[PDB]
This record gives sequence, C-alpha cells and structure tokens, in this order.
Amino acid sequence: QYPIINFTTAGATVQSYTNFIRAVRGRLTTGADVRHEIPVLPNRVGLPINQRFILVELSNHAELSVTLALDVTNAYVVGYRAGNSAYFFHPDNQEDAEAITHLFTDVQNRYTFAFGGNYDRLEQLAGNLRENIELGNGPLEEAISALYYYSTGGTQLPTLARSFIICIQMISEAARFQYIEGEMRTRIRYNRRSAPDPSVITLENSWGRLSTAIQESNQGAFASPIQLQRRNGSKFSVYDVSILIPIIALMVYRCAPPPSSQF
Ligand SMILES: Nc1nc(=O)c2ncc(C(=O)NCC(=O)N[C@@H](Cc3ccccc3)C(=O)N[C@@H](Cc3ccccc3)C(=O)O)nc2[nH]1
Repeated sequence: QYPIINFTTAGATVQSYTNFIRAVRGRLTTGADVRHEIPVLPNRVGLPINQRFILVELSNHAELSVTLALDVTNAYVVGYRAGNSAYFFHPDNQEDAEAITHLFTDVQNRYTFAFGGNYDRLEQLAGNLRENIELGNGPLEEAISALYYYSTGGTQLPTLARSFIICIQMISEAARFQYIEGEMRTRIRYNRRSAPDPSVITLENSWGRLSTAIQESNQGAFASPIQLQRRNGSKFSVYDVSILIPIIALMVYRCAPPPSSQF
C-alpha cells in the first residue's frame, strides 16, 4: 500500500528522469510544510507507520528489477527488494527497526545487514570514495543488475556497496537537490558517466546543516554562514536561504517554524 514510483534506465532521457524525480518528491512531501518556498519533509514525530515509506521500482535494459524503500522523513534508502529476498541496512534505533518490519512483508528471505547505510560505511566497503565513483545512466543500469544478483553470490560486497552509492545519489540526493538532479540530467542527456565534483559532494555533506540553518534563520538570514564548494573546488559562502531556492528541493525537518511575526 506504500506508494510506488517506477523508473527504468532503459532508453532513459532527461525528460523521463525529470518525471521520475518530480514524482518522488511529490510522494515525499505533503505540502503541509514549506519555508522560504522550500518544502520540508514530514516530521518523524507522530508520523503514522502507514505514511512512513515510499517505494522506488527500478528496472533496466537487462530486464531486471529491484525495489528501493525510502524513508519519507529524510529520503533515506533503508533497504531493497529483489525478487524473493529483501535487504535492510542496520537501523539507527528501535523505532526504525520496527518500522522496517512493515516493508516487503511477504518476501520469503529477509536480511538486515550488520552495517548501516551511510556514505562513510558504504565507501569503506566499496573500497572507493564518492569522488571516485562514476554516476550516470550507465552506472545506474549496472547498479540495478548488481543489486539484483546479490542474493545468489554474483555480486561482491564491494560492488554492492558501490551500487548503493550510485542509487542513493541518483535518487535520494537528486530528490533533495535540484542542483544534483541537474547534474544527473546532464550525464543522462550526453550518456557520459562521471564522478561527482566538489559542488555535488559538499551539497550532499551539508544537507542537514543547510536544512537547520534555513529553518533556524532570521527571516532567511543565517546566523553563521555555511561554506560550500563550487565545481573547481573553490569556496562559496552561503549567508541566506535566497541563493539556495534553485539549489535545494527538500529539507529534513529540524525545528518548528516560528510564529510568523509579521510587521
Ligand atoms: N542508504 C542511504 N540513503 C540515503 O539517502 C543517504 N543519504 C545520505 C547519506 C550520507 O552519508 N550523507 C553524508 C552526510 O554527511 N550526511 C549529512 C546530511 C544528511 C544526509 C542524509 C540524511 C540526513 C542528513 C548528515 O548530517 N549526516 C549525519 C549522519 C546521518 C544521519 C541520518 C541519516 C544519514 C546520515 C551525520 O554526519 O551526523 N547516506 C545515505 N545512505
């Protein structure tokens, strides 16, 4: 009963990818919370379990399919299904462990990895950092096959973790940031895979901090500027929510919106 959004890497175009990312965002946000014109994801506090997850069904040219589960509170990929097996990252807490029991309920082989799903852990397992892992339609196509074959020994753990890293950035990070969506559009349009540059990496690393800075801002003004990087690695200071409107698509819930003290 959780919502399902479909995407295939087979014959993918900028438009089909765009449609996909827009649909994911539509299922993540409720319209209940928008601040400085930027939507906020649902608050985990009091969120009914029946509204907690969405499903992303990925298919490829190889005619394989896998289903990712995303937590609506943070767009986080919490696990996946391939045929008769489902795999979940190690939960951060009891409440999350219980919540994932509500996913892929009729799968006959349920596994919970002993490792969590954050980039740091996955990069260690992968033997490579994000900055050295190519993204694009080709990597996603290959990632889907890798996830599919894991249960039968065909996929090494390093290649699984690498494949997770690809999926997370092309789905979850793209949903969070129009900027990253745009980066993926480019790669898809020209069918040219490439690793993420510093502008992409710093945005991913800063999502929580940007979310908090905006929500705690004084009428949009940050108390403390945040440093990001442009493509060439050079510094870019963010002082205000204004410059982020075309860059960030969704925020994680960090605080309550203050009473809108009007003039
Ligand atoms: N499986 C998976 N799905 C994702 O969507 C995902 N998305 C992001 C990351 C990831 O490590 N991000 C690196 C990072 O620095 N994250 C920031 C911002 C953030 C990103 C995603 C979600 C929440 C916050 C952060 O505060 N990370 C936390 C750790 C954390 C907490 C909750 C969820 C993921 C990571 C920290 O450094 O303290 N890992 C993911 N893993």
